[PDB]
Amino acid sequence: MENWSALELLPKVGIPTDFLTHVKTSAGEEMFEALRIYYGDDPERYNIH
Amino acid sequence: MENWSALELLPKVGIPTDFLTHVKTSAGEEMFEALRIYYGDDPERYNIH
Amino acid sequence: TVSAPATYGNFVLSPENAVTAISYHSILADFNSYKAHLTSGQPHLPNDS
Amino acid sequence: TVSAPATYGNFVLSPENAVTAISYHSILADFNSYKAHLTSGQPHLPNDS
Amino acid sequence: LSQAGAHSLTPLSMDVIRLGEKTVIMENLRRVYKNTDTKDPLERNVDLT
Amino acid sequence: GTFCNRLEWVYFLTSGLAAAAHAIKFHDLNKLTTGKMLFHVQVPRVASGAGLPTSRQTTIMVTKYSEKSPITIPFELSAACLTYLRETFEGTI
Repeated sequence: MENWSALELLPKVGIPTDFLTHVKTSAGEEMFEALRIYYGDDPERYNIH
Repeated sequence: MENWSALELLPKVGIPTDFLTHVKTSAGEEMFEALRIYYGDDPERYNIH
Repeated sequence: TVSAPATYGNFVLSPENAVTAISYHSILADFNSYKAHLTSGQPHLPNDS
Repeated sequence: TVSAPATYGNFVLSPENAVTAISYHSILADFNSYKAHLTSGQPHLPNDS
Repeated sequence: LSQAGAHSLTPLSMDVIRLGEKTVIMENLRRVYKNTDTKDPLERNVDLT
Repeated sequence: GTFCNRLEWVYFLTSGLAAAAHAIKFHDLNKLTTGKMLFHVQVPRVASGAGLPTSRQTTIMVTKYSEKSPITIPFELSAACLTYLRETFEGTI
């Protein structure tokens, strides 16, 4: 289980991410391998170990 | 649990070690927390993944 | 006619990545650009590794 | 009368240590010195961090 | 045999003591059996019946 | 009513117990979990005699650890001192 805070805080490459279906549909119907969906604004990105 | 390969590959510093008793006794009586005592020449420090 | 790539491009390990390969068993590609844009604050990399 | 250190031991973090801190949840102290002495060839540092 | 070799001379500082104007060399072999696997033969066991 | 304002200030570096320590200031300890100090030591052999069981090279890899310790102190302020410090009032003496 990867460190999603490392994905959050590291600077990202801006990509025109345009897949076919809706985003929630492609997530919740399990297109990708390991999903991680926070709905609010998680403070787990702010704790560094 | 402990990456003992990084101890054998990274360049160390040179310190005058002064154990209290004999060092094999302090190893065999478990003063320290994590040990990697062995004999011979382990090739474990070579298969880097 | 199309302008094809003549040879395969090369991804090489920067020597920053060797220490992470030894210690933490991972390679974070394009390490110096991540370091620069993390100490600069600019959140968008110009391109991907 | 003896000589006493009039300052605290100020000790900073390197930026690539911050990158390793974000990505791998770990810190290797004096990362530039380790990275230099790895690719150089000498296995004995002057001193620790 | 006295002719055989021992040509040059090098200085070294040791600890010597006066024994009735017969000076002798103090020496301890602790540092040669410091962290070895054998027994220091200057230690001994004596039986009394 | 009056007060008293004589205090014997002591310092960690001026005290003799600083000889026991090596004081280091590092501003991001709150993100630190555990600090390890791993050691590698190989033993010197001694050449064996005739017919004895002989040793071989033995390396020993140990690892020290750090200990966390939080210290604190509470202290309070009156509300009248707060409204005096946040704003001054004109008036008499």
